[PDB]
Amino acid sequence: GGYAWEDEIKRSWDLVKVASLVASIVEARKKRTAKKNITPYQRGIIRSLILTLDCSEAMLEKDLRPNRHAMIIQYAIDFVHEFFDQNPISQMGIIIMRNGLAQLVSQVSGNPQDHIDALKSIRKQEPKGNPSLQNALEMARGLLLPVPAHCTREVLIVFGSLSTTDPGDIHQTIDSLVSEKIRVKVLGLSAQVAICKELCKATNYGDESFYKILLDETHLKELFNEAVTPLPVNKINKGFTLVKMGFPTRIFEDTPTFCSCHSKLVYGGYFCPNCHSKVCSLPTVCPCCDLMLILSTHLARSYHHLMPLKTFAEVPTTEKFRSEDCFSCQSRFPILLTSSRYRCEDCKQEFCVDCDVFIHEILHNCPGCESKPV
Amino acid sequence: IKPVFERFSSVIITSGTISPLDMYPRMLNFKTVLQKSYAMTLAKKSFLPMIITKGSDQVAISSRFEIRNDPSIVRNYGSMLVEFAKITPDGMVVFFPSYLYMESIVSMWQT
Amino acid sequence: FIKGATISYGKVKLVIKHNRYFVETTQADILQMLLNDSVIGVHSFEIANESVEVVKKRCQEIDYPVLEEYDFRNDHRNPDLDIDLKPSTQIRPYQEKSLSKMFGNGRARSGIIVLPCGAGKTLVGITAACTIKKSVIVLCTSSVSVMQWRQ
Ligand SMILES: Nc1ncnc2c1ncn2[C@@H]1O[C@H](COP(=O)(O)OP(=O)(O)O)[C@@H](O)[C@H]1O
Ligand code: BEF
Ligand SMILES: [Zn+2]
Ligand SMILES: [Zn+2]
Ligand SMILES: [Zn+2]
Ligand SMILES: [Zn+2]
Repeated sequence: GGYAWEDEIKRSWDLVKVASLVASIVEARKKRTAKKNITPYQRGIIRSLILTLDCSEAMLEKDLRPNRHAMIIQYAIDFVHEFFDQNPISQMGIIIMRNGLAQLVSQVSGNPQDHIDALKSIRKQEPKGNPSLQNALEMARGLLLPVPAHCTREVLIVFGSLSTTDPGDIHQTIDSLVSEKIRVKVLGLSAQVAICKELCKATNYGDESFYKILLDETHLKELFNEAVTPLPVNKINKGFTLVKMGFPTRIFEDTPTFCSCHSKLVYGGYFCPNCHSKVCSLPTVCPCCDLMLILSTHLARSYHHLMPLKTFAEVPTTEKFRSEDCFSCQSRFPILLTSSRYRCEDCKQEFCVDCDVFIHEILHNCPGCESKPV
Repeated sequence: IKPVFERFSSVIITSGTISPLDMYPRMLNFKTVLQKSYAMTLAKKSFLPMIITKGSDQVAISSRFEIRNDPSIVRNYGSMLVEFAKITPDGMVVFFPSYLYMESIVSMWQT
Repeated sequence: FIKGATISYGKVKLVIKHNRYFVETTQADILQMLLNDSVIGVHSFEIANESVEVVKKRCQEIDYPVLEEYDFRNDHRNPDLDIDLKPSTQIRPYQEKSLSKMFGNGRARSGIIVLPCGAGKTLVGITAACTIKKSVIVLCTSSVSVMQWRQ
């Protein structure tokens, strides 16, 4: 019955005793494999998203430093900014589950400032009680009723607990959501939940990829950023329609005038092309003739989604190269094992790694394709 | 079971959890032409068995019926049940060795 | 510097019989050289109990220093005290490491363990006594601390 002391000494120093570039390429190729498949799926540019956040005792856990409540709220602010930058026409609403009830914190609108301010106020609020998915969903269902039909209803629940206390049968709400054509995306924090999986699958036409649980702090940001982009629509669902809209002209005035939207003195504004009423900022529904005023730039931002730029394929090392320098940025390709040259299929012009990421994330048009004369 | 094996020529004795396979031929007198167990080729670890032998306070825990009313053992099981209930999403099944043991433990937990 | 003092480890050994100290060694040639010296006064010889400190220092002075190892497992003539740590007790990491060095070879060896005040040297000593499973005597600086050791 001897103890571990008598056996031997650990001898820690015995444990320690005394290709990267190709590894990066193959790792990039494996990552690029997921990006190889891309097709112009039809996506609803106009959308209405109700953001539901869990503010309950489960948020007091220190899994995400400093606490789940702080990180979720902070990343929510970033999501609000990103969501309204990529999609200018869309509107958003904020709900929070606290004390076993769903509490509205900001009306569904198209002003990012209002939603940002609402989230900022929630910072100090201390989470408590149990969450209630049914109460949040019922409140979300009501909020998404006045929204126009052409808009695609969307719910993005950030669930953090493992159990839900509802006053009624949540299964009825799931059926009701499907009837109203509402798609729910759930970002779990700890582990899978049976009801959450069913809600996402039922509302997403059987797709099970809309319920995701993160595995570390870094993965949360990627999940938040993914929801920014619009979701594709199914073939069976039909929502084709026209929407009346107008483009107002910025007007400069020496004397400030009352704004129809807020009834406040503002030096400048945009004159509506129907009722000539002035609105402080865009894009918002006109306060008088309720036609959504927008600028041509707002429509432009969403064009790249309709016709995404085809992914580039790395050239084989054996084949010859078009030139020794990048077409766009003129950066010499390192001589190095495997050539680090990427060519666009349409125009067949090589590009560097920096251009490949830039030409598919920020810049949405291949420089070579525009240069090619037809 | 002697008439069964003498009457029917071929008998397939299958079960999800049946081991060791050599005991049943001994306990029940019959001969087997083939007997084996199949390992499951699983991409990832679908199940995580664990053999808990101590509580948080590093005190051995056992369900011996003669020490069922032991505050140390009772509390360690109680804390174990609560902790697994906190992290378990939907379902948690607890199996006790005997019904009388279940009654005594539950009564102690309630107090 | 390291080479010189790394070879004299285990040439001379000291053991304790009933009440007589025998400074013996398995080999017979080396001890003969040691005995020739007038300072000291398989071979085993009984040495005066009072003059034990004199030889211990002398062995340090000479190239071969005295080793202090005691195989508590082998000898059962001395009555054994049956004691073990309570189930609730648990040894801390550094306490476990410190005691492991003393019993690295499986046999207790004399030495000094230095831990910061409040580290728990009392528990280290208690564990050391328990594993040896022999009679243990504790000498302490003050009576108040003697009561602390008892408790
Ligand atoms: N493993 C342990 N767990 C809990 N308390 C411990 C442990 N080891 C030591 N202690 C505590 O450390 C304190 C000081 O121990 P003591 O042996 O008096 O320290 P010192 O090294 O100054 O002689 C005591 O209160 C004792 O209970
Ligand atoms: F080092 Be202790 F305070 F005895
Ligand atoms: Zn205004
Ligand atoms: Zn108008
Ligand atoms: Zn480039
Ligand atoms: Zn191109």
